[PDB]
Amino acid sequence: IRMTQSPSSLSASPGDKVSITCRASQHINDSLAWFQQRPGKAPKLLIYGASNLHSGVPSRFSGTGSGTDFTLTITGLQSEDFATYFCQQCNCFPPDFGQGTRLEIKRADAAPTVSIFPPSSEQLTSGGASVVCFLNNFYPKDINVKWKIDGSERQNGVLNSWTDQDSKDSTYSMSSTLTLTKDEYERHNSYTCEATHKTSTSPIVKSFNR
Amino acid sequence: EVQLVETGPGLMKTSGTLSLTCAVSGDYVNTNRRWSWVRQAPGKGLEWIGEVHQSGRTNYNPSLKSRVTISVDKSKNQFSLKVDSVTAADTAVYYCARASPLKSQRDTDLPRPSISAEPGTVIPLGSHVTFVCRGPVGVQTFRLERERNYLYSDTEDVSQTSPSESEARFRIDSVNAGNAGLFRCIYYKSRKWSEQSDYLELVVKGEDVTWALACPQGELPISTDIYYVDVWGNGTTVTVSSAKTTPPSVYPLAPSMVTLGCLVKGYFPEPVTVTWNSGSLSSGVHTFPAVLQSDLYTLSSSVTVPSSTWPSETVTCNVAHPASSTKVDKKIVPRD
Ligand SMILES: *[C@@H]1O[C@H](CO)[C@@H](O)[C@H](O)[C@H]1NC(C)=O
Repeated sequence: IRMTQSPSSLSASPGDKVSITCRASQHINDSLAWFQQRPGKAPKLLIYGASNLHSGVPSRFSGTGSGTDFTLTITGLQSEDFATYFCQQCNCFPPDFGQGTRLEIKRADAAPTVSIFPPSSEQLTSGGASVVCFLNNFYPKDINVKWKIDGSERQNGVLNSWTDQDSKDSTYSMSSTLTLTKDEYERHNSYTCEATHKTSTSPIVKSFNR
Repeated sequence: EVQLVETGPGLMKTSGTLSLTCAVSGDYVNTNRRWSWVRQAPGKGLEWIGEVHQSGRTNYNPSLKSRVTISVDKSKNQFSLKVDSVTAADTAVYYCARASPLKSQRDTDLPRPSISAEPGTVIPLGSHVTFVCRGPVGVQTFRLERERNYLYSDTEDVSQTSPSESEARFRIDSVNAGNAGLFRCIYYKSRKWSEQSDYLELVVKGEDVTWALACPQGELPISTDIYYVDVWGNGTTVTVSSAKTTPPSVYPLAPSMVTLGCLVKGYFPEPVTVTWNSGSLSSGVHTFPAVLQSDLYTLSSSVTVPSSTWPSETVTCNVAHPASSTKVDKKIVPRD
């Protein structure tokens, strides 16, 4: 039995009333549980039997539903409520989980701070050449990175990395690395890092020559 | 309070057999609970692995059942998990958990009884089955009853199992087609009869290739009670890799505010600890999650400082790798 949670991501601010949906592919009566998982931590039972609050969970958390459609309502959000939420069917074997809904802090939009770094003289004098680009402290999460060698797009040898929402300023960061040989890197001059994000029509371009 | 502690390795060689144990505190494993295992990949959601019942019975997620073994040791108050032929896909944080038949308190004097079947509800022809009727403490008589022929069976062989519950067992040594049907429990306590339990279907499967069947096909329940995970262990991270211990290569990253960094390339295994100016610089640092660069790890860590402090003052990144016992410092010098 497939459990489909929606949306995949929801943005709200403290004090807000929000609602998360969970749909079952078949009728499952009221046999649904809600779990909460904060970043870096183990899960926690919140609601069992669709609507029953587990002992010691705040009355802000309310669960509702029967058959195929199930809802989780959190009224008057607190900082500790920004977490991942999973629904689970417990009537049939296997008792499979939903894919989760991440509840994040809706802060003001912020453009990325783009930095480009050429290979170090220590990495080069060992046969390697990594060009690193940083796309830091931007909001919302959705960003696109692109590499250009002498004005030509490059996808091979590119490795990307994304941080979780910052626990202090609520932004997001990203690191992209284009790795090649000292021989390959020494054949070209222009190295560009291009960032496309909601806060601008034109992408942010950061380049270096040599 | 109830505690569950995971124990085992951090690293497991590819095509090996992973062995984990869960140590239970403030409870007994020999109780009406389903001792379970769940796993979470590095960036994925939760996957239900399997569970072990009081009867010793086991259930495993079909996705990977062949490679799975869940056992229980009552004497040591623990349960275990074994995983054969492990691949990179078996990389995760592994949790041991307790599943319980939670009840919203509606009744207290004569609460509605429960019916269960051991080993299950789909029994092969000629084989045995036992019904377990559960009720409060102090029951004098338990009754099992059949729907289609409305036959009943009474027993005073009642036994207390917990400070709140009591039970009776009804065995059918050899099942036949005429034994299949719907069964319930009702008990007599303090000059009164309880509300009847919910029905539980018992199927007797035929001895041929052609045999086939509100749950899916054969996925019939074995209890009227719904079990819910109410306690989780804090988890144990397991990494599946054929790689060798390798220390990192630390490379400096040189360009009102300025961003500098460090590239920490080709190490095994995670983690690595990155600080800036021995922790003195902390407010503007971003250390990125590691990516898998051909069975070795790579990460970057950025620092943001005012232009007045660099290059006039030295900025150094401190990289520690506990596994290889290496601790490196790299100064960020400017470029032209
Ligand atoms: C589990 O994690 C929590 C973090 O809130 C901690 O209090 C607890 O001591 C940890 N350890 C055990 C054995 O539960």
